[PDB]
Amino acid sequence: AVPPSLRLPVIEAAFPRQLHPYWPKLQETTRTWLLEKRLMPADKVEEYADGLCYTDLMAGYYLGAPDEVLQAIADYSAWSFVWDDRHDRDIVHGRAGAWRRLRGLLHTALDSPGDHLHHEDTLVAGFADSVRRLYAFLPATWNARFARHFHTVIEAYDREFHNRTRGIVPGVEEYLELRRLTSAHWIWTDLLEPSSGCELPDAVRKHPAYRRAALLSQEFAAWYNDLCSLPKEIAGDEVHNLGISLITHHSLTLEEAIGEVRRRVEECITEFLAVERDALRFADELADGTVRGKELSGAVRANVGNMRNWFSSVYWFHHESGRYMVDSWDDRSTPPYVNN
Ligand SMILES: CC[N+](CC)(CC)Cc1ccccc1
Ligand SMILES: [Mg+2]
Ligand SMILES: [Mg+2]
Ligand SMILES: [Mg+2]
Repeated sequence: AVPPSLRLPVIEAAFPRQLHPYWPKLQETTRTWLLEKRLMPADKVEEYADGLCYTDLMAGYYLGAPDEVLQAIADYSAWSFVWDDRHDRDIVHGRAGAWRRLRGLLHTALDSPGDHLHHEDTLVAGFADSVRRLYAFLPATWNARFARHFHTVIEAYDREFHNRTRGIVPGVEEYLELRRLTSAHWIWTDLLEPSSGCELPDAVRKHPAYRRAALLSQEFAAWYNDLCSLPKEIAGDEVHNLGISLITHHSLTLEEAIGEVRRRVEECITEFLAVERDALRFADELADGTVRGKELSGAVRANVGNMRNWFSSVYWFHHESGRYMVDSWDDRSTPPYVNN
């Protein structure tokens, strides 16, 4: 029963959830990976990992992915949550040097992951293992695009480190631009391609309908995270959230800000419904009778179908995951699943 302020009747009615058939094995295999890579302590893995629903989030998204592709995506996604937690803890504890060194290591590992599989920082080693596996599915040109995108993500996290240590809340437009990077919009968009087995040509993935559908799926995911994660973030002195920027820069009340974020999220849905018609028409057009055309058509159709699945997977994840259940914590500023 979704809280009334967070409920989206259009998602519930018109975006039925899907779940990949590999999910049961995925749940246990990513938990074992978090344990074996020492990304969380064993007692915290046992108590909290399944309840965090990280594998459920990806298995509701990349439908049709080969099992090995889904496994690498799920491990990387769980890694990305643990990295968000490390970044938060380094900010809270004023560990500017530790963050700077981790930032530099991630840039280097991203370009040479095999070299870093046994690094002394288990967070770097776990990153490198997941990225090396993601780099084994498609040509080097896709790997280079993933790396270009993630270098940009790392730098967006560095900007957040400086904003939070200096007390700065970004302006609304500044925030919206930063949030496309901190939520990793273009990484999730890149990962559609190994999931459907095809690196798309620039001419296809930059088609305006593919681009706009991809963008709106990610804006929904990030802004719905902002809507649902606002309480945990206020409690933890996090400043990065569309609602916080609106309160600060536009002088809205909390209630006014939550309503404006919710309206922005609802508009993403109905803008997506419009452009989805065009992106599926484009998938139809690619099927021109040729073998290549059929391949590209099926890949675009699968990817646009997963851009739609992201809406329902992200919506339910925020009500199922222990990650956001701040009311259940003894110390609302310190989630129990982080290493403090
Ligand atoms: C910290 C996790 N994330 C990606 C999973 C940062 C890249 C933001 C996010 C959280 C939840 C749903 C959508 C995005
Ligand atoms: Mg966070
Ligand atoms: Mg973050
Ligand atoms: Mg958030």
